[PDB]
Amino acid sequence: AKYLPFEGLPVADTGTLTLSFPGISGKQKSLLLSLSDIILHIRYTIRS
Amino acid sequence: LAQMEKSYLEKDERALEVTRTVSLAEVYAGLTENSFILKDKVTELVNAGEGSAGTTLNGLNVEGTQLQASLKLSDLNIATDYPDGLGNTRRIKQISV
Amino acid sequence: EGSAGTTLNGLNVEGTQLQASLKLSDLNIATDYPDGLGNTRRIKQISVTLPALLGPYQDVRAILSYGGSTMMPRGCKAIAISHGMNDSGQFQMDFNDAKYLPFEGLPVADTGTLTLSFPGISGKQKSLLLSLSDIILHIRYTIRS
Amino acid sequence: YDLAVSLCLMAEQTYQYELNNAAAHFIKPGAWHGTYAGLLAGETLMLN
Repeated sequence: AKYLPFEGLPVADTGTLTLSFPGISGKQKSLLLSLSDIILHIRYTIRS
Repeated sequence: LAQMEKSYLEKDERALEVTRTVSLAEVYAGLTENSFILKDKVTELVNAGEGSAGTTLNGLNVEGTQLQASLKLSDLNIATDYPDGLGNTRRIKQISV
Repeated sequence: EGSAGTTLNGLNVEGTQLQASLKLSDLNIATDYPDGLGNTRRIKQISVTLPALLGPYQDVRAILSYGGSTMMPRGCKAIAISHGMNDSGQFQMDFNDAKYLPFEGLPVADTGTLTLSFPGISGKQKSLLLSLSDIILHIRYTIRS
Repeated sequence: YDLAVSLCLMAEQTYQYELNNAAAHFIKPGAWHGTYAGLLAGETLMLN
């Protein structure tokens, strides 16, 4: 009933999608060191 | 209200719900301008907490204690993944990481 | 460049779009059961299974389209195959939906053209089309008296 | 009256699609009698 996040964004827009990790040197240092790659599940909707 | 409701009921069609899984390492490798390998740039920027990666709007940057990875959505060619005979209002439904 | 088989029951490459056609009248669906159980045999819902070797976090780009002249209320005319494994286009596909499901109410014994078109035959979906085993549809239909 | 007869025609089209019968005409033409300024139009549409 409410809007989902990132709903209705035009998929062909000139936006900036930023994934920010707080604490690069803190407790998330080994987790960032063990990161393989970044993968997004962008689901979009085409409508006529 | 009844005018707007009848217009919504007359102009509402079903969908075309397309999930597109995007790997950022592929985009960072096929950047064609200061392209890089993501798994090496992350350990470079973690063990040296100063640098960035690639150009602006399409790469990593360390800001204080906040490693942030950027991406420009126009450079992913999502609206041209299908023919345009199926609709132009191609809006993002939902994103998960 | 080439095609496969006759028209309406085979493949064709159109530019960069490999499309596979199918005529629904040639599948003899309405005569799979005795006719004492109802004649209004309409398609409820269709999902596509492509048991191919998909890459890691790799998408399929395909459109299950309909060709014909029925009513077919709205944008329920076609779905987009992105999951590739027993899916409609819908995230969390739900029967008893208030809205109409896609391909709902199509007469199962009609002379329509069911076309599955793959965008980018030579592009990034070249190896995926090379690794395709076969095409399998989950056509669910409803007989009513 | 225009909006509600459009909604009733929407529901009639829905019924004719669901029950596979294109001849089920349930909304009678009329029901806006202009000489009585179209009164009881809601009564006729509720009946239909």
